[PDB]
Amino acid sequence: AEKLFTPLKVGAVTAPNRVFMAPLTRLRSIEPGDIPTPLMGEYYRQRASAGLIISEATQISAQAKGYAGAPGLHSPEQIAAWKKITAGVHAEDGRIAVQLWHTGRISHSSIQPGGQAPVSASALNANTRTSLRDENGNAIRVDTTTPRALELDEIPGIVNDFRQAVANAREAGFDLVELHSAHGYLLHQFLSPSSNQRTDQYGGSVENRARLVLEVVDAVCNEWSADRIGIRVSPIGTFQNVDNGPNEEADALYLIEELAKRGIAYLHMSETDLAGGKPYSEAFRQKVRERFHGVIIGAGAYTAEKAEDLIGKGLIDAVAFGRDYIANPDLVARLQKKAELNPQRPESFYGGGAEGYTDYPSL
Ligand SMILES: Cc1cc2nc3c(=O)[nH]c(=O)nc-3n(C[C@H](O)[C@H](O)[C@H](O)COP(=O)(O)O)c2cc1C
Repeated sequence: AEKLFTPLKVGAVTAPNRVFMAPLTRLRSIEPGDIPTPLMGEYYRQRASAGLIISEATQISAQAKGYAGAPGLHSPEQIAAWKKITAGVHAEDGRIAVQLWHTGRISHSSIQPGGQAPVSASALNANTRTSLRDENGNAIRVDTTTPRALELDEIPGIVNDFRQAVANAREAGFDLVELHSAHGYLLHQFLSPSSNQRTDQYGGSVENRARLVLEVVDAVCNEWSADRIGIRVSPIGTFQNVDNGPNEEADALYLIEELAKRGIAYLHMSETDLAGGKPYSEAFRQKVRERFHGVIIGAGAYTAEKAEDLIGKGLIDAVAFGRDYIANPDLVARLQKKAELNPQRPESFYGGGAEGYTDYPSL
């Protein structure tokens, strides 16, 4: 097929194809310590023919943690383990970005430092569930704990934690960093009027709601380089953990314009929740494309045909596939050859071990 398999310059690195591996939480890290494993290194290595791998969401700090089994990038042991994973990808001539998150109110007190309430823009429960582990280490669901609103004087420490995690990612050998500003996590909790009822300079107006994410962007650009920074947004639609308010399109375009001023490597748009949503209109895609001067990655139930169509139209540059990458380590070769895909086994997307993780065969 015609443009999916051609190179693309993505900030400081060049992808040999446009078939990207979306960030995918798999909840297989070691506890205690939230440490990446050899098995996770093998999983990533198997996928290194991707144009770019974007890692599972990774904590910037202990406080960022909201899921048992999700890895961090804040401790020495975590840095050491990730260095190995990046070295494995590089040994197979791949490229890998770390997605960095703070889960905010999508968390539980039992996995917070001190066992205390998690933090958010406002003290409003997400009214959803997260994943913990039981006494045998198996993934279980638990209702989210009501959070504590961050005090104004705590906000600089959040920005610093993102900055430090990006410094640690560089040390760890990642090619790029993806800020997780999507899916109702901390940055999005500030962005959304649904989850942010603050009356300080971090709530109310769109400019106030985007203030935190833009401070984080600035801090990480300064720490490393703008051509090493990507951002994931999900600014249109209703996600499990939050909606985008009553002026979603205008607010999205405001944010995107701001992000472009920073000259960052990429804009990754998660277009719908797993549960579905209204498709992006081509008019809205044009409006995004004229505001952002870097690479645009599209995601959300894409097929190869839709990817080619929108790439051919000059509307996006690359596609991130999530579940097809879970099941097909050599998704690039399969798409290039129009080969059949392995069937997905959703029961093993979260937790467990090798089964449903490293046992999906290549051609
Ligand atoms: C098991 C699983 C875990 C995911 N984990 C994350 C994540 O860590 N970060 C994130 O931004 N999105 C995550 N997503 C969303 C995916 O990155 C992707 O946007 C989504 O699966 C839709 O694309 P698909 O139809 O190609 O699977 C996850 C999706 C699934 C199914």
